[PDB]
Amino acid sequence: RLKAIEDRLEKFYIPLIKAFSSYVYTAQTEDEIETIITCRRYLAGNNLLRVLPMHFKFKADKIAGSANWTFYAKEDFEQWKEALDVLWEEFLEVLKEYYTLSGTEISLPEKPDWLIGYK
Ligand SMILES: [Ca+2]
Repeated sequence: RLKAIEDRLEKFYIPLIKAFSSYVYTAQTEDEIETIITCRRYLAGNNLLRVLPMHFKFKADKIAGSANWTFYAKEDFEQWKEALDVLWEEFLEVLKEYYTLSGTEISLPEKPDWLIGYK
């Protein structure tokens, strides 16, 4: 099943990676992240589920036109930094698995800067 693995990439890994690394942001983004980390946990690997926070909306905001997520508590910033790094490692493995299965050539993307801060 190429489809099963494509759904993990398209419905979980890619949107969550983009939410924390691409400049795209809407009035729906915090709720979309909440949805990914609750409703779409069934698409995550067990390693990531160990560290992925359950809650996000009330822990951070984008302020002043910045692309950065501003965390209010250092501890939440640290939890998210750790989880994003795990998310990225899982993502690259799921990409490798997709290409192993599809038989096509690997173009592994470079890791982005996480758009997160607290200080
Ligand atoms: Ca918020």
